[PDB]
Amino acid sequence: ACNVRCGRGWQKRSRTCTNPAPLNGGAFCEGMSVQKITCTA
Amino acid sequence: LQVCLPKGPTCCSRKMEEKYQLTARLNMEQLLQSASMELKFLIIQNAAVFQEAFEIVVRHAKNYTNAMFKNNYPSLTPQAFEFVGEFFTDVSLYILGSDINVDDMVNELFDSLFPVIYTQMMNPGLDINECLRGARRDLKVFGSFPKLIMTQVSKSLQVTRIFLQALNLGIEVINTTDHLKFSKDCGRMLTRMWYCSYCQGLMMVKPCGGYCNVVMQGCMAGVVEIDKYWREYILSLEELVNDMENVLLGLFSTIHDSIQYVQKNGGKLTTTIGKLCTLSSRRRELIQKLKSFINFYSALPGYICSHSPVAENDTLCWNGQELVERYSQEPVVSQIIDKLKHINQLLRTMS
Amino acid sequence: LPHFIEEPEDAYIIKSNPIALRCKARPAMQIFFKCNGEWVHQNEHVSEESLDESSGLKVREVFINVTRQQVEDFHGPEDYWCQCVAWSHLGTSKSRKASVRIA
Ligand SMILES: *[C@@H]1O[C@H](CO)[C@@H](O)[C@H](O)[C@H]1NC(C)=O
Ligand SMILES: *[C@@H]1O[C@H](CO)[C@@H](O)[C@H](O)[C@H]1NC(C)=O
Repeated sequence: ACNVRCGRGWQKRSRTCTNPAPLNGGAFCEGMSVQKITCTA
Repeated sequence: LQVCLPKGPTCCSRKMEEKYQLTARLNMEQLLQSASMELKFLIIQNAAVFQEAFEIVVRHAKNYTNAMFKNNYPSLTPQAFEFVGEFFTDVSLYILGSDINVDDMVNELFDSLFPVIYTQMMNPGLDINECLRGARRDLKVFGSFPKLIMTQVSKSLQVTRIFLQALNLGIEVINTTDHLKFSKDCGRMLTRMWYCSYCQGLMMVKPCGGYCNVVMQGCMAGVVEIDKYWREYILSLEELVNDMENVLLGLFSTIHDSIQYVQKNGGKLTTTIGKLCTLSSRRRELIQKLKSFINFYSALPGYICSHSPVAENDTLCWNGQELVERYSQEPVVSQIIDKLKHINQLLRTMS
Repeated sequence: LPHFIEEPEDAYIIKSNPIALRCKARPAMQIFFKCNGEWVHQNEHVSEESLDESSGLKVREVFINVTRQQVEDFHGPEDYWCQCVAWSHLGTSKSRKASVRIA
């Protein structure tokens, strides 16, 4: 939900590296983990 | 029919039996998800919170290092900002599990720091840069400061990395629980226990408590074996919590003192080089809340029977084939146990 | 409407050297930057009131500095992008989205 009621707000979307989680030195997920967009409420 | 044992007539065909089997599968998955949801959300919340808190600590430390460079060594900026940013970027990348060498972080930090110190602080006035980078390590200009920082930060960063990996693997196995596919024989036994009473024309009759017990202990024989390793996982995590906020926050004093240390022998160094060239509270509450779920795998069949409609009295109940007065009486599990053994060894070795 | 002559091209920060973004349109009376959805402060804009030789009309060129600290502290979903909005007596016009990234 847009944190700010009036004007510029925020919307977040998480993307975790857990399907599957790296083991015994496996290469971790490449790129960004969070997504944030400006919203007008 | 292949599930409903026909003792008398029957009100259901083979297709209705398949529908009952699929509804049994879905009901079992719903019950497992309801059992695992609270713990899954607990570990997800804590993983997210600890990740953000560690990132806040790293950001504050990078900010203070940049600010202390701006204030005490303006002659080293803006190059100081470059190597500080690279150092703390590699710090965060290591915390989040990327293949980063801690000794290499510290060594590249001091390799970048020494030439600007020499050119701007010691001998005021691009190609000779590599000669200075080599002389940094060949003449041991920073003394034991690089190894001190190396051990200081490797010790904390490895325990934090393994803490986050442990949280993630707990999330993984708790997500796996509610997706556990069972045997065909168990599918048919669950269909008999939950629905085959409807095929005999009964409307509100529930299965016997003892019949639910035998069925559940029948198909959860593998899942119950996870309880030992899950208990060891909880206790090893408790062993680990009992590191990294304090260390990263004292780094600035150590770096300032190392710069002083190098400037202390400038006389000989310049001539030689000219010739040659609330966190702990959170993890405590997390462990105290996680110890409430140590019985999760052992209490799971009890949960399935206590949350399914059953006749606890074992009177006027469904026994899977008839209404009685009294009741008569690997691979995915292997992967879960493999990963639990691995994470438990990794935990125990840290503390 | 305003026609852009010099549309902003995607810049790249090298060795913490802040590279400014160029914007030139005619006919234009107000030119502003919208970096990552929100307006850029008036102080950051540097306007130039030019006159074209090919045609006697009011041209406007605005430059805005983008520092490394701005990109490295931006934690949004997409690449640090900026857009140019020009005002005319008839309406407004948007330009290309130049994404400044820490190479
Ligand atoms: C960032 O730098 C400022 C200026 O010295 C300081 O007040 C603030 O505490 C720092 N923040 C972080 C995240 O380090
Ligand atoms: C932005 O600031 C930097 C200072 O390092 C400079 O190199 C660049 O040319 C500047 N652009 C401006 C002031 O609009």
